[PDB]
Amino acid sequence: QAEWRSWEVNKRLEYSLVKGITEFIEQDTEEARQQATRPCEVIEGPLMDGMNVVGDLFGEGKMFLPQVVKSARVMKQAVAYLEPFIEASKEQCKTNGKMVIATVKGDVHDIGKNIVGVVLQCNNYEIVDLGVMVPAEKILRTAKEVNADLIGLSGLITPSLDEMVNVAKEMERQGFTIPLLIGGATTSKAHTAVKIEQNYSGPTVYVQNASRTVGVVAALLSDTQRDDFVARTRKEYETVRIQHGRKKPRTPPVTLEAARDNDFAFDWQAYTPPVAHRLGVQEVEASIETLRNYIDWTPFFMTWSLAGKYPRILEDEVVGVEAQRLFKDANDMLDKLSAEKTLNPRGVVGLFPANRVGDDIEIYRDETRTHVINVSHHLRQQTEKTGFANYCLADFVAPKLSGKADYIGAFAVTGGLEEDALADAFEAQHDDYNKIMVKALADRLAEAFAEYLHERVRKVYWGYAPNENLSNEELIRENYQGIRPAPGYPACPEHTEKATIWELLEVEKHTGMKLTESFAMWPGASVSGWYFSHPDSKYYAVAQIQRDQVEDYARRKGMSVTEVERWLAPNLGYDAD
Ligand code: B12
Repeated sequence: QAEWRSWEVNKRLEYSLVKGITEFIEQDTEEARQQATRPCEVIEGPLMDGMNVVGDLFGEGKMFLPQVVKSARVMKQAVAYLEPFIEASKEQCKTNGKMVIATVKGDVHDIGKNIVGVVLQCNNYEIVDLGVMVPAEKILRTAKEVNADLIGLSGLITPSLDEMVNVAKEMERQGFTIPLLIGGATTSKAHTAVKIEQNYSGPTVYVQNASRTVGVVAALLSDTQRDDFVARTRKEYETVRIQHGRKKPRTPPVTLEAARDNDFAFDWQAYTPPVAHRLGVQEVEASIETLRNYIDWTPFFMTWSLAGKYPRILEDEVVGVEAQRLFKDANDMLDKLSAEKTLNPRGVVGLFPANRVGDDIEIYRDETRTHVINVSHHLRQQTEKTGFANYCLADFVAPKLSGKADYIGAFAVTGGLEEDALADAFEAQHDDYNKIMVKALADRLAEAFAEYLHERVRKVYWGYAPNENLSNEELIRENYQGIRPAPGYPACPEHTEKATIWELLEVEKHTGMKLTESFAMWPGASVSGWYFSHPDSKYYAVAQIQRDQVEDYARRKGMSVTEVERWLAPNLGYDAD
């Protein structure tokens, strides 16, 4: 008594894949198995026909990524049922190719890699996901032992670019021949071609998103396009290299001393910085009930590869129905996590007396301002400026010689320490929809905590806007006085300053969050940065700084110039090697 239950098993398998239905997967697979001679006949035939249809529908724009992920779920359950029969048998299963994929050493975030992997498993590629913070040695060893046809590397932050070049170079040094696949939030085609590709004599390919990867992989594993595609990419990377190659209409640079002379022009003697209602460090927690109202749903839809802005995405004529069901799944997950207390957002916040000296911010033990407990270092824009200041974030804090009492805040927050454990539980159950869901929700929780806690700080701990009453949308549009710049962003690009935040707040002690050696944070779903209250403070890109700033910055930090050049590679107005 159900139309599709009445079709031949092979059409049932397809319908159940396409529709993401799991209830009859074992029995339909058990039936298909009997229908065939070798167990693997089931995967190679109806199961991949299913994924054949799924792929064409996605191609046509009749399914989107959340549904493709739900199909992958029915597929991995069929296979999980079959594995006993396949193993306890002769044959062992024809695939379209095998990839080893990893998040690079020092890097923690894996949502994007997760999605690239899932998508490739739906095209009958075997994927060996080595997880995160993966050492180059681990990656090359695994690809040998397993005989991978490709290696793919994901990275979120700037230091991961270095790790990727380091992986390329080790591949050359061991004489690897297979394609190296490059993607992730920090990666770009320009950086692949100029810095990575020349280090390896196998093909190096930047790939923008999961969807494009499928065609790249196929072009690379085909005996009639491989060569055509490789040539073409190389010819592309050569072009990219000669294009950027002569440093395209660059603004003129300035001496560090001329930059500092054109600092933010302000009248400190007429101003009275708002006085922090509270000073010191406090650990904090916020329930999922509190934090859900502060969620910015747009990057979440964006992560599930549904374009559009929330609430309107829900009405969109194309993705609206799927945006609604994605959102309903997300809210049901939040309701369980929140009722059962299995993901517990947490952070630490602090406010300190402080004052600018030069391009840094001095931070004091108490309001006598006579013992300096730490220093926040910053960079100054070093291009030539017409009218405007060559900004530096320190500029927004009362110079010490003004005699004005100023303050600085820091925070580190996480959507919850359980994130990895919850994710493994779903990985263990072959459930990629919920694995990517909880990780993407944990991230919505970290950011919601960062908005919420910033608001608590404007209104209460620092307390210079206790009557602010801003809707979620006005929060997203940043209609409030003050900023919460986060190390890594172009406005404070030096990632190692997170050490300062970790020092000032004792983050790891108070909340359990850790810094990797690239200064990524663990858990993946974490945000830390600073608080400034000045009303003219903004997120001005630091951009392109010179040797003279690198050297002076090297001195302030007790680092060698080369260590600094490495941490600031994307901001150097000169070629360091
Ligand atoms: C949402 C977001 C986050 C989230 C989650 C990040 C994420 N993975 O998306 C959280 C809130 C967790 C995060 C935190 C921070 N982030 Co943030 N984040 C953003 C934001 C707004 C969007 C990221 C996004 O597009 N995700 C979409 C997912 C689906 O895509 P993806 O990860 O890019 O991968 C896709 C493709 O890259 C490709 N792909 C991915 N990997 C691979 C691998 C292979 C082999 C292939 C073929 C393809 C491929 O397929 C994937 C899906 O199709 C951007 C700004 C921006 N507009 O991009 C920054 C941004 C990436 N993050 C940034 C930084 C600095 C931070 C923080 C360090 C800030 C801080 N807190 O001090 C922290 C670090 C967190 C940590 N270390 O644990 C900077 C990083 C760049 C840099 N180093 O300067 C960015 C670029 C913002 C900026 N303006 O600079 N942020």
